[PDB]
Amino acid sequence: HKSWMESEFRVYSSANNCTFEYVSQPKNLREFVFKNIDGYFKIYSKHTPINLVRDLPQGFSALEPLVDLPIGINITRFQTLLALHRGWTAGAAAYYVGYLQPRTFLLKYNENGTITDAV
Amino acid sequence: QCVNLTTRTQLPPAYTNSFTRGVYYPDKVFRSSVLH
Amino acid sequence: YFPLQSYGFQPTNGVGYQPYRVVVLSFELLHAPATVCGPKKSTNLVKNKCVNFNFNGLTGTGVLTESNKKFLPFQQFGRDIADTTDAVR
Ligand SMILES: *[C@@H]1O[C@H](CO)[C@@H](O)[C@H](O)[C@H]1NC(C)=O
Ligand SMILES: *[C@@H]1O[C@H](CO)[C@@H](O)[C@H](O)[C@H]1NC(C)=O
Ligand SMILES: *[C@@H]1O[C@H](CO)[C@@H](O)[C@H](O)[C@H]1NC(C)=O
Repeated sequence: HKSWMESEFRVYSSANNCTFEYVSQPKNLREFVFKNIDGYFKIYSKHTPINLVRDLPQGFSALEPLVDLPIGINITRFQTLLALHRGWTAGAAAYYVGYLQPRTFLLKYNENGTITDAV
Repeated sequence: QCVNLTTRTQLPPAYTNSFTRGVYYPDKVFRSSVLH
Repeated sequence: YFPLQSYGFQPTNGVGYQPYRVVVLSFELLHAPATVCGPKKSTNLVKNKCVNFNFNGLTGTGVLTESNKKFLPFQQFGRDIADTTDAVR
């Protein structure tokens, strides 16, 4: 209108059959790794203070655990959703997707147990 | 169906490359001065 | 007929004809990956003697001397090059 209020909610029209519910509270290098193993849906993240323009920077960083959901959803696909400001206005963003594969790595733990290099 | 936005120019997506990426702690275990 | 008839509970009847609240519970085991477990009780924290311990399901025996190393604040274990548990939070 100086405030930011959300009006139109186009995700789904509605539902009947709800089985689980959770509630909480919600420049950037936010590096996420999602996992779904034996129903247990583990996610890792790293929030890093970058300041640059474009395509993926180099550099290394370990990832920390966040949450384990003992759900039993067999997730076969996904998608990303954003929000728009107002005829529409999206923004200008970068976000990368690459599927992981069952590889094998060698890790270099230091005395601090920080992973300082892997090959 | 539903209503959807138009005038959405689908520009063909492009590829990039990773650089030392996918390095996360595989488990909840501390180690020190080792290789695993 | 009418399928629904009313109850005639009266206070001055026999205890049989007086009402009883029936709470049925049907729970599942070994299926539908769980979020409700059974209850649990604790014991104390003893150190510096040759004792048995059980932390986070990990079983072992030995002397629980004070530790001198700090880990990352999510890690629970601490292990050597020979892959034997020798530290725990
Ligand atoms: C979900 O709800 C619909 C009614 O909206 C119902 O017809 C369908 O059987 C339900 N499915 C399950 C798995 O309960
Ligand atoms: C996944 O598949 C199993 C076996 O068919 C089923 O029991 C389970 O409900 C499914 N989970 C979901 C919601 O994807
Ligand atoms: C972790 O790093 C700090 C700073 O170098 C150091 O003082 C501390 O001794 C280290 N801890 C371990 C377990 O090596």
